[PDB]
Amino acid sequence: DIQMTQSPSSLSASLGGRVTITCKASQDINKYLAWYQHKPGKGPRLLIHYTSTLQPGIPSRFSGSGSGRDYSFSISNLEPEDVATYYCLQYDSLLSFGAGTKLELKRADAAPTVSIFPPSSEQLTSGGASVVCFLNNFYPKDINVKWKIDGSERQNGVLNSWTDQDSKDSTYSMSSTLTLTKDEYERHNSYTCEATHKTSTSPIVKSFNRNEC
Amino acid sequence: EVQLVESGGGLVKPGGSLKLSCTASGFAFSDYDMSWVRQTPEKRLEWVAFISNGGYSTYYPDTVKGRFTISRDNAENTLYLQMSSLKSEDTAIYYCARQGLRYFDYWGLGTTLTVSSAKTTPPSVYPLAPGSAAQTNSMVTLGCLVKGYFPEPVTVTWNSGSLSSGVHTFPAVLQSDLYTLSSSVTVPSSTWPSETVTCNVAHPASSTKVDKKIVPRDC
Repeated sequence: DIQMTQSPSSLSASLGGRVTITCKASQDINKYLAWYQHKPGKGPRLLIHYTSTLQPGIPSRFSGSGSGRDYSFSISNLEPEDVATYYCLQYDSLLSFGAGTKLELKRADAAPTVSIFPPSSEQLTSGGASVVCFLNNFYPKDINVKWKIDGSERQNGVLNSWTDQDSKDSTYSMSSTLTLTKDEYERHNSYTCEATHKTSTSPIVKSFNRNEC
Repeated sequence: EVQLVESGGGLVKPGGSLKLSCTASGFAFSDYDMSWVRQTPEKRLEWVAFISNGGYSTYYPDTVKGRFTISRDNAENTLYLQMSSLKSEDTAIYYCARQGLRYFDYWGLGTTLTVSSAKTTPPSVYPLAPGSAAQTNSMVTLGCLVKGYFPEPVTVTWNSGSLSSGVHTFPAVLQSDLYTLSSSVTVPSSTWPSETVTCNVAHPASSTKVDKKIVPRDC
């Protein structure tokens, strides 16, 4: 009926800098545009209505502007607590949101702390074997995790999971799990995960052998 | 003060039916237009249903028209959303919203609906220990693999909540009909296995609790 295309899907920015999100309507919406901030574990917070009127109690660091079809929203002196996802909302005819913008902060590069974990006795008795590898507190977000079994790269059986930006230190973390059957897990000796990240020329390699204990 | 509290979310099979509720307090409920808004897992926000203050006007987007019914009981300060013929795309967190104004201002915190054929299943919980003194210096990372449960969520804590600072619990990932999740904790190595470290996992939908303890050598 009326589409809002919100123009950066994601973005990283430094503390003290400025952030701008554009929101573009399919037809003229007569300045009937509101802006929402959405954090994990809360309902959306109304920031601005009628294109640029600050809701009461909203920092003056937040501003909006536009007319006709094209609209802008800005945060001026970025603070750590502006991390969130933001949405525009037209209310000229019916209601619809832009797809949203995920805002995260820049920090100095951090290298990942890598840890590998063998399958437990409990799980082996069950007939399964997971090898878990944590890549914790790194920056920036982009990281690669590679698994090798006896030196051959392995892609099946791998489940990756990744956190959102940590509120305490602005780092990211990621978890990778290679799940085999017990019989297949016993046919091989070495299990290694390699973390490739721009903080290092050579990947961080962590490895397990069923070779003592 | 203006308060909106949703309830009744849960797990429902494709084709099935569920009725959400939203309880209001802190304002003249019968004076206000009301809406439902959902947040999809791709983090999209979608106007689900609208109802006028007296209940005589109602609006639905085409995605849910003919399947969703919004109603309200003004005597009991309660708003309802009746869903039927539920589809996989209806999986979302459903928000109650008050609409004195054209735009939303007041929201609830949401109730979750999972539409899926997968059956309820408690998780298996496995310890994650370094072992062999393989990699161990100043701090040591321990973990906890939470495997094969449905539906979401689980709650993971460490030492029944005493260890809260060095913790990463990772989002669950679905592997046909079952979720897996992991959780890491970092403590000083002079305190483990010195003192004990145990992860606790509660799965609401199966009412299970499991505390697993992390034991020196996993090798």
